[PDB]
Amino acid sequence: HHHARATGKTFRSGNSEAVRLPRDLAFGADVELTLIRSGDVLTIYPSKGSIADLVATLNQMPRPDS
Amino acid sequence: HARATGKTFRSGNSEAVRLPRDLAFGADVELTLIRSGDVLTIYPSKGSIADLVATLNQMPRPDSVEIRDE
Amino acid sequence: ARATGKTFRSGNSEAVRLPRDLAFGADVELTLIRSGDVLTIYPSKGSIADLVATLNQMPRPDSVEI
Amino acid sequence: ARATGKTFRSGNSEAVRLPRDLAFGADVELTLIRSGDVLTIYPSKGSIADLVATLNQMPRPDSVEIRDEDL
Amino acid sequence: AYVLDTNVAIHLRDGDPEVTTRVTALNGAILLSIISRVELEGGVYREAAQAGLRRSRLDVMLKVLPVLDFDGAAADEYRRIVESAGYSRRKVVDRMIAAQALAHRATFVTFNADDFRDIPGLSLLAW
Amino acid sequence: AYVLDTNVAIHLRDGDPEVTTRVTALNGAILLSIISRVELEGGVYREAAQAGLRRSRLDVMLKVLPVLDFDGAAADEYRRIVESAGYSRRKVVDRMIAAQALAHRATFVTFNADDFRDIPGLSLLAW
Amino acid sequence: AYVLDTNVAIHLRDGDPEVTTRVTALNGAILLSIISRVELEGGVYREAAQAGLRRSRLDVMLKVLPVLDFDGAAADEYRRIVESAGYSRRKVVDRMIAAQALAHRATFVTFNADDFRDIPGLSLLAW
Amino acid sequence: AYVLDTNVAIHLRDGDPEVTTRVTALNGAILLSIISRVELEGGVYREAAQAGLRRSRLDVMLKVLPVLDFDGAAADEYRRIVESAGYSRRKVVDRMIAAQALAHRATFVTFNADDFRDIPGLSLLAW
Repeated sequence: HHHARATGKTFRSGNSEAVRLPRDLAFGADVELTLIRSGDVLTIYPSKGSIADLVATLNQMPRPDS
Repeated sequence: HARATGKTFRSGNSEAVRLPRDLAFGADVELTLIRSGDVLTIYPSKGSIADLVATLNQMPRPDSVEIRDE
Repeated sequence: ARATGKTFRSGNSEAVRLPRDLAFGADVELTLIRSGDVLTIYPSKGSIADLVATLNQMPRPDSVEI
Repeated sequence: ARATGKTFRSGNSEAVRLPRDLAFGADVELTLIRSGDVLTIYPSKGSIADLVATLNQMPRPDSVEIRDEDL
Repeated sequence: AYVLDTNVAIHLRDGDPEVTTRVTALNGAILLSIISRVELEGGVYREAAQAGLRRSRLDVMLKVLPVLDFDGAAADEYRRIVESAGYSRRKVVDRMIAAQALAHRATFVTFNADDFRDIPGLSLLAW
Repeated sequence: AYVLDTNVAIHLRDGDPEVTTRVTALNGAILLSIISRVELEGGVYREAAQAGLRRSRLDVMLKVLPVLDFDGAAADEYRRIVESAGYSRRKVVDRMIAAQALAHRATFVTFNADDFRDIPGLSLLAW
Repeated sequence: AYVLDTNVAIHLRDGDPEVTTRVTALNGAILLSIISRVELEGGVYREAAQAGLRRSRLDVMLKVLPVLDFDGAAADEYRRIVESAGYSRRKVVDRMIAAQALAHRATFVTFNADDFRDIPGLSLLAW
Repeated sequence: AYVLDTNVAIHLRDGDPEVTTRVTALNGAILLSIISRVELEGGVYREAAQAGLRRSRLDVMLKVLPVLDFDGAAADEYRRIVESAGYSRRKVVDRMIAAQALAHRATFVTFNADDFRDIPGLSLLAW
């Protein structure tokens, strides 16, 4: 379902540049996304919490070193 | 390098993402898009001869250049 | 160019969409022939029977092969 | 079976009618290949017999490879 | 639908008459796990004199047989297998392929059905 | 559909009577490879004293017959031919034309069927 | 973006301090391969006493991290690795994950960089 | 635009550092004739042990360099070639490639300019 490739070009929507996401690459309107650019590569995924995290996993560590 | 949050929207009832200036690619530049599971990646296509030669140069060379067999 | 598409209906006939790169244009008379599962479409410009009859009525060269 | 005709416009695209004796039927996916003057159309989806027949027309390798993961 | 185990798909690619005759009698969708695709790609060039043939034959298979991407549902299935059967390093790859058969409610076609009897709800066809 | 091998088309251009009759007996679309057209064009000027006649007769053929261009789909089939049968310098052009027949699922009509029996999938009409 | 090798991710799960700090210093997106998730899930149930903890600490990671599925584009890259570097049984799973990094133009982060310097085009961070 | 002759493209595929540097400096579109693509495809499995490497390197070239389909316009240029220069059996393939350059008003890059000096109006870059 969400396993696809596409090609496209930048366009202008309002006073902002935008990019279209064809069906199998889109996320749906109700999902908050994180958008990170590294150099010229843009990575987009649902926002589920930053890496600083979740009490940075102060759960209780297993005894064996990994 | 730069981070943002947001939702998609409908442009021509195709889904689209707004790109702020610090995340934008500039106009008229053609992009590659790949979706795998949770991750969408978007980057400019590398279609110049210099990109091709860079890629070829990163790969092992064959042990000889073939003869053309006219 | 290559493409994939699906049959649709126009009135009392099946039809298939021809994308821009595969299209023939508006005023071109086409021949359509099916053999088994293969449909072949090309501009109507005369039959093989007409062609060979024409050739036989023109003078031939002294010998074959060239 | 043979027909003649011109194209027509449907949903912002050219299209051609396939008369009754040429039609493929409903919901059939088609491959279209245009080369020069010729457009060739045939069903996209092949049976497992189609696959095996294609494989059997091809030379087969001089050995059957061992699955390296099992070793 | 059926999912072909890697060794069955190897034997199909390499023209084993015992497998080619059997696969044609199968009804409905015949699918490959993308894990099996990885294994199949790795074998194309291993006998150099046969690389062109194996490339051609794999390419024809991949034009016809849908290949199942490995996604969250397959991993969920993998988790259920280890919970029920316990972890086994030697069986991870095999269980990834079986997990994708489970995720698509597919009959798994295999040469070694005895090695898959610990996967609950897995449908097996023994060749 | 049928694709004519170049020699069949040559015998048609120059008026071979034991070829003109069998071409009419064909019940299907008859197609010409652009590769054959190139060869036919060359043969027009091979013998200067007969170039006028050959030109007129070839123009009549090109007015009627549809021409298959040599495109990416044909080259894909050519690659597959080489993968299965191995490379052959002498038969490159042969195999390019037969690759067009394969891509357009057409029957290939030739006087030299023996040169084409190593091509998997090719429907052959031997004349 | 960054893709963690499995051992880096295992060192994130079981709370290794010298990696956790290095991972937060990353100023790019941190992606987990579905393949690493499979290996991680199996590791939960390796030793039954740590399973409760490892189950809990993995479930937190999977709540947050975005997962890269293994799809046709990654398999395409895997094929390109074998064509250039040759098949390696030991490095199959590692190459599968690196192939995902390549498809998504991401830096691969690993404790085992030497095993990955035969992959044309791969960006590597050795830790 | 430039059209690379077959031998130039072979030197590109096979990693000749002198050709590769020169090609990098050319301005505008770098193109290949589909006839050259046919020739390049035939060389991939020439040397079995190098097959996977040549496969990968040619596939990378065909992802970037547009390949010109051999069309009616190219055959028209071919006919004008033989009309003015005369028929040559040895140069049919060479002239099909040059005809595509003519049809696109492209400069033809070649090691073999001597064989294309009889083609009127051909822009040539002789290496």
